[PDB]
Amino acid sequence: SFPKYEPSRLASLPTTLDPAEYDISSETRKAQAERLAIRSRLKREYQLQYNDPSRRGVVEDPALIRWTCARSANVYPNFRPNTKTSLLGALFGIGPLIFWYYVFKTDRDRKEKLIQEGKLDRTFNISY
Amino acid sequence: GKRLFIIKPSGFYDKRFLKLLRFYILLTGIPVVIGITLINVFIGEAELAEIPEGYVPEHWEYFKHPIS
Amino acid sequence: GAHLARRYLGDASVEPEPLRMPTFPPDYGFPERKEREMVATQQEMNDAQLVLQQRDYCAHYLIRFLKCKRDSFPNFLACKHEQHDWDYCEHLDYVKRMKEFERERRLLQRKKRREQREA
Amino acid sequence: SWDKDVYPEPPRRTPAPSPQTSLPNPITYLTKAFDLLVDRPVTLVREFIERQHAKNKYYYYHREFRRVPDITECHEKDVLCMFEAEMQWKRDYKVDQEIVNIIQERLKACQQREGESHRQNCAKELQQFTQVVKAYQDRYHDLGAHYSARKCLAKQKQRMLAERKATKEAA
Amino acid sequence: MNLFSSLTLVTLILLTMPIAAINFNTHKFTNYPLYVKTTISCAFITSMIPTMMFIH
Amino acid sequence: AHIEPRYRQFPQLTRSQVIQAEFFSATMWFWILWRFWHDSDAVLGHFPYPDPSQWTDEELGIPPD
Amino acid sequence: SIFAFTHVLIPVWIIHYYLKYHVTTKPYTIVEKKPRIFPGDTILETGEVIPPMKEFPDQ
Amino acid sequence: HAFFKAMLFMCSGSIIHSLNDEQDIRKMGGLFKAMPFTTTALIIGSLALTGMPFLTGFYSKDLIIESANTSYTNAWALLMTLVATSFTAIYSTRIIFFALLGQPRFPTLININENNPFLINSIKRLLIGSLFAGFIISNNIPPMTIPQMTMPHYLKMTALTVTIL
Amino acid sequence: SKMELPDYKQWKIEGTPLETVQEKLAARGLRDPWGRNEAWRYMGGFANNVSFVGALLKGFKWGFAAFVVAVGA
Amino acid sequence: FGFSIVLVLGSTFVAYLPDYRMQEWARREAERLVKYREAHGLPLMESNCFDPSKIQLPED
Amino acid sequence: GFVAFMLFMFWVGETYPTYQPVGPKQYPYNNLYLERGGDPNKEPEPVVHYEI
Amino acid sequence: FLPSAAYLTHQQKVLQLYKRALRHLESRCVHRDKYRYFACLLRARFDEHKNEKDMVKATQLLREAEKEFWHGQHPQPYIFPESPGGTSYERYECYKVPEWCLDDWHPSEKAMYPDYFAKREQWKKLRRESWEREVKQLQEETPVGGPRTEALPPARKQGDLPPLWWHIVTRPRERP
Amino acid sequence: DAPPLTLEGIKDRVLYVLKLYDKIDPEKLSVNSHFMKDLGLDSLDQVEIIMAMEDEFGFEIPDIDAEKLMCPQEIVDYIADKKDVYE
Amino acid sequence: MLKYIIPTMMLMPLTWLSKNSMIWINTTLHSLLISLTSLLLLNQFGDNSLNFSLTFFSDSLSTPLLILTMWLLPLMLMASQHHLSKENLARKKLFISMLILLQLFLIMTFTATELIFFYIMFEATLVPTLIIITRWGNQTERLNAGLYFLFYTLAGSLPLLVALIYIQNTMGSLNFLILQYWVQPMPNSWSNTFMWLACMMAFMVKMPLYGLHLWLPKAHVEAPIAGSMVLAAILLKLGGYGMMRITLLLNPITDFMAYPFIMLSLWGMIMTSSICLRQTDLKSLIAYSSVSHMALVIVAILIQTPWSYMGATALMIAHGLTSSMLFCLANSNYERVHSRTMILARGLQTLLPLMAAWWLLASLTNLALPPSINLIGELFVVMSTFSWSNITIILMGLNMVITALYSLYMLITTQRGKHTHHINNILPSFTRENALMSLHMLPLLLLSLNPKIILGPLY
Repeated sequence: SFPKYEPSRLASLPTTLDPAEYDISSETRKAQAERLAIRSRLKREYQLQYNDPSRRGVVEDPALIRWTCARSANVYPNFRPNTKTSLLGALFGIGPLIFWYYVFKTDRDRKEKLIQEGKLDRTFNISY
Repeated sequence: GKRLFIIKPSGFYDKRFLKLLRFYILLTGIPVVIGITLINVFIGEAELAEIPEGYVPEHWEYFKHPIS
Repeated sequence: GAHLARRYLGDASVEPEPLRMPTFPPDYGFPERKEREMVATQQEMNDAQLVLQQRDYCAHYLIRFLKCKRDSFPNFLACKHEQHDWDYCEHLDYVKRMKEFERERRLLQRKKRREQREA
Repeated sequence: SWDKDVYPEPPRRTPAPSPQTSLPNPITYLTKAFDLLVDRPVTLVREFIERQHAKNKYYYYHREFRRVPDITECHEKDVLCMFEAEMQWKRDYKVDQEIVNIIQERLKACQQREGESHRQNCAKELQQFTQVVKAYQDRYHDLGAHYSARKCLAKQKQRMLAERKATKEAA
Repeated sequence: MNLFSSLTLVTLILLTMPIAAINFNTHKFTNYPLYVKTTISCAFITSMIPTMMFIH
Repeated sequence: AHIEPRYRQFPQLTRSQVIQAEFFSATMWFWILWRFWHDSDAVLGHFPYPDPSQWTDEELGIPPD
Repeated sequence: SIFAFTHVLIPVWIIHYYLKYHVTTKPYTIVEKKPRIFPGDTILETGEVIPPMKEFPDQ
Repeated sequence: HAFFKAMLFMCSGSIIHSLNDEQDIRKMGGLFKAMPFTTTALIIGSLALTGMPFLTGFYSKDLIIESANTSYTNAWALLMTLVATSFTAIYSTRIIFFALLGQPRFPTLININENNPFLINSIKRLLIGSLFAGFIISNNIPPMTIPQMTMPHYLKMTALTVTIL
Repeated sequence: SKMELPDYKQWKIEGTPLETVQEKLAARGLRDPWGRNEAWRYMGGFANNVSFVGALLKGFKWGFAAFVVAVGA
Repeated sequence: FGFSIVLVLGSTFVAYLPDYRMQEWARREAERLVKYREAHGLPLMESNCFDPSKIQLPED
Repeated sequence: GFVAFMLFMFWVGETYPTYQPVGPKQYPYNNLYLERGGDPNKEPEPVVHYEI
Repeated sequence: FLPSAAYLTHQQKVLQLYKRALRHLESRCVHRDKYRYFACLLRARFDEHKNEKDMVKATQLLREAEKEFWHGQHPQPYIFPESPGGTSYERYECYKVPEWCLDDWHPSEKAMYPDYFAKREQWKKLRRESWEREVKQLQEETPVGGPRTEALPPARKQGDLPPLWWHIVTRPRERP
Repeated sequence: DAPPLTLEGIKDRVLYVLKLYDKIDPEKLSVNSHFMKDLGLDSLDQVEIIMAMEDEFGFEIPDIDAEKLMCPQEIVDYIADKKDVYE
Repeated sequence: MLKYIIPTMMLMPLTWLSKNSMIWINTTLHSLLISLTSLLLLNQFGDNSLNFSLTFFSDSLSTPLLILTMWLLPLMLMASQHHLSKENLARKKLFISMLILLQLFLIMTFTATELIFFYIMFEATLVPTLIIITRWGNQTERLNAGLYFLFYTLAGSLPLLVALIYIQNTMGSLNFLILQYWVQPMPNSWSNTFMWLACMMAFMVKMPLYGLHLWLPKAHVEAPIAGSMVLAAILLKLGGYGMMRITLLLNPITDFMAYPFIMLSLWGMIMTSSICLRQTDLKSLIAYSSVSHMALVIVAILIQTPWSYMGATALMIAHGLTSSMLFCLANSNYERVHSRTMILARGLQTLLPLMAAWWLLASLTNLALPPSINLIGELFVVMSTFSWSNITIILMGLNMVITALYSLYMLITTQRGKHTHHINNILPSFTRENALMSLHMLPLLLLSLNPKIILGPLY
């Protein structure tokens, strides 16, 4: 009665028709309990370090620091030059550059040869 | 009772800064504007005459405004 | 009107077509009907600061309308008689244009289909 | 103060009012109240200011110049010649800019006075605008930013040489 | 007309006072909404005139 | 004084705001009736649209051969 | 009363003083679109009527 | 349009702020004779939409469609204006019916009031403007165009035809 | 903070749309509505609304008389 | 010493001072020269800013 | 598909205009000559409308 | 995705489906009377094959119910003007100034407000006094090394306030 | 525009709209009386009552709460958590 | 101008022989007095620039930049406390004296007679900023940032010296006056191409252009506030000033060989606006903003219209003021929380209410505030480049859209939406920050009133 709601990377898939919330064996029950223990340990440590009346400074999340340091400084290692990465780089850097270079070739040759002919629209063209 | 405790962050530092800013612009906002008022209402600006016959002026006496 | 559909679904000869309207030379069937009165006095037409695409016929009625509207400004509802007189004059100009339209239509239709169905 | 023979104006075509109204005329009552409650304080204050101007006299003077000779009369190096010639040329350039400004201001004024009769009374002024701007487009325009004067002189020589070749071919 | 140009320029300029007024306040206002309302009403009673003078 | 609350009832009304509301709707009705009769005639804006031009041959100048 | 008095008179005074003297001594300043004259009008200052339009008929 | 929907937004926002920020046509319905002043306001608004003949909104929109049908137009854009004028008529009817006429659907512990001198004077003066000012503006202006004013059958009545259908 | 409590057992439902839904509900075979949860929405100063053409016709009560008097004037 | 004596004094200093590029001078000079050229009948802005009689064109 | 449909019917409209049984506007003086582009002494042209 | 447990229930999944179906049915159906009609219709639809004791058939027909529900969803649901995604959603957050502040006022403003500030001071002494030993004895002794829940037992035995009370009790009003 | 509530009035309004409901009695209608304990009504109908609470008061109560109300006292307590009217 | 150089030599031992809690007020006061003293500079008129000595001459390109430098000094000298109050008195004196010496070489750089003197004072500008950022960088890669900075600026700026000695021994002396009078077209050889590429490439490296801008983000995220503002404003706009002076010579070949720099400038401006749209570390957003605006400056230089030069110098002065202000805003955020990131410090509409006015005004000045100098510069550059090519307006407007976008996101990431309610250590808004902002933005609005000063020599 329904086309089963195809997902994409843009359109998300809702939590109802998973269908992984159906055959939930005790391995997956145990895994969800372990994940609950993880979140419980994290929020317990946070709420210990958070409600202190003598505490003044910031909470100093190492996850945020880890994400920032991975995002900025920990890019250049690790690197290997792959042929696919190199060709994709030379296409995403030089392709549009030579594209706009060809069109500036085109427009400038047309305009300069047109004004060398002298048939411009220079009835008055002061503010050059 | 009816009016609860409203919680505003702070106002004292900001009102101190703007008080100091208006007072320390007002210290020379009034006299400078009054001085330029007295200049353009008493001493007059200038008049439109030319250089007379065979005469040398200075490098001033070329400018309409007297403070200029 | 549906004459637009008549042109789009019939032929293209006898259906007269816009932006190419002068087709035949004038007085082609009538002998000598032309006055073109035009007592709008072009210099006064300039000196009264009208708008372009209004420098046309029936302009003197519009002059009277502008004059009474200026001369009775707090009289807010004054100029209605001259207003409708200008309306009637432009209505008759519209009638003259429509008569010129269907005259061209019946010209091309009758003459072209007579001589081009038996020539 | 301005010379009307260099700032031309058509005279005041002032129409006489004509009612034909019995409301009567709130705007006349309003403009007489405006004159009575605005103009006389302005007149008193301006008259006091005019007397305080009439106390003593200052005088601004137009700086007047000679004619240092030419850039074409300077040699290839002539460092105490080129400087005088080219600063005189720069002053010609700026005063010619203000010539173009004045004519374009006259064009704007001719537009605004005539309302929508753009094709009336703006014939000679449009024509002299086109004349001065054809001279300007041909003389100062397409040369670049680091002009000194010599780029303009090269443009001048090349322009009259192109016209010499043109009349030599067309004759 | 000096009247006509003066009234249009004051329809411009009367919407300049309240901003610099509260920026020059250094106090605690109460009826600043009433002040803005009455100066918009003042702007309207100034700007009703030049349209009438125009069509006249 | 001002408003008083109530629980699941038809609300109270002052005669003032209801008489201004009825007055405003009635002035719309009065204005549209006085408007509809005094000058227009908006379906035909003071003009009978005449025929297509005359429905005539032999007239305004055509040659019938 | 004095509140509305200053807030409607004083900018009018300052701008009307500004718009006469200095800004009209600047020459190419504020300019009209010219008033309209009709063939039944006359000029206020110089003074002559315009000879009006001719016969209308078959209106 | 400016006078019109200034008055319209002001009216509907008066309703919404007086009724606990619901703002939704779901759970909105019966507000006829719940306070009558804004109901009069909203019906004058949504009736003056499309120009009930002949009012302020008559003049603008209907001279628009008359000059549009009497022109060298697209022959598709006229049909667009046709169907969309019908559509704005039908959601005007829908917004009236779902705003006022149905059963009153909003929870108990009501705050049903619009007593305010500020609000009644604002709505007051803008509906008074919505009655007269369009005609007053449309009258004493010089016609800068040539008015067409000469229409065949179903070319001048067509606005009324579209709105009634 | 008082309310005076407009009480329960007031409605005894009687509201004809809820009468019809009890008809269709019993004929379908359920015999269990929610209750009288809509009767305060169904009467009071309620149980009638204006017609939608009555929205247009809400104005003639002062309209027709003043109009005919103004036409005679 | 940053606002009360620097800011407003520099403001009044830059608000009026002898004009850059001799600007009002250029205005009055242009007015005088245009009145001159329109008094002597010839068109304003005669082109060919250097003397064409005083040029030595290398021919072909 | 909706965008393609609307632009397609727009192009069909651009080849199929509306017009009405109305001729052109008979401007009196050489189609507004001297109030069109000008030429006060270059080219006056004899062209007149005839009354129909 | 819940604080205490890990999986909802089968019955809790069915119950959330019923609540969301009732909400979407509200958003689908105006006039409230035919809505009460269709609500009793859906109550009977759950009464159709409620009381079976199967597992695989129950979860299979629940899946098919989810399919025909995701077909039968209304696309713009009438969510209340307090819900996330609704109309308010911290509408008055402009005046939700946190309570850790207000210590950094100038003490002239403290002379403006004597009584509230003295009572906040004794609240702060109540905060600090009952803080370390008993509360952290609970939170360091009474659970297992794995906490395995996001809840907390109260100070159930003898004395002070239940643990970790401060930034949950002392919170803004959510409505100035 | 914000009229504040009261504890007694909100208890009265909750018991009022409970008394409007069909399959319970106005005879023994206690705030301190559970649902599965003595009344025996359905969990389905319990969440129907929860929906009636939300449709009176205009906000959701979440799912992790929706298991564990079970009595009108905790209903009044949780809406007092939401609206926070403690004079 | 020598009367502007010599009180800066007198201002150095002021710092030494003033005592404890006495250096600060004396340095701040007297550098503000020097700001008055060179506010007295602008005598420039008409035909030429104001030209006094074999030593000195000043254009009206050099005039607003020199006034900007001496105005930016005392603002900065007040701005650089709270991170060296706990440091030593001697190290504090060394810091302040290093700033004064850096100002002295900036003034030396702006009023150079021959371009050799310009180059000497150019790398003299280069040297102490290194010492500033390395001794007080306050992040673990100030090593790498100073190393990248000195190596790029030397090794790009190295053949410039050779080319200047070559122009010395091919055309007489290197004073800008006679070179203005003794220019002659050097046509399309290949040695002319190498020489042009040498000079223009050295100043390209100083701007930076997109090809090697990579030193510039590290040099602003790993620098203190004083070296950051000096670096960005005065050094990058000094590079633009230097290209403006040297580009007078070598006119005939720039049509041949000026195309690819335009290309890299435009496409790298677009890519830089793309890459700053997404990144965290708020301090770096202003640096990539600077890269975008100076790419626009470089396009404005290499097209050679007086409209383009006036818009170029307008954009120079405007982005100098805006970027210095916005650096000090980021420094205030970094004094509040010790993060430097972008998503951590949120809220701040409740807290610090008039700080929001300054963030709004700064994002407006990045946003091309409609009478601001920034919009004047961007607008006239768009005018001249649409004259230069009728199709390049697409990239300019796409830059405009993304510029508005990232400026607005920089605003609403930090100061919009929710206070994180766990930070609880921010002090209230100091009078220092608001004082520094009133020192930044009142001159920007004054120059927005009568901008006939900030337009260049082709006014």
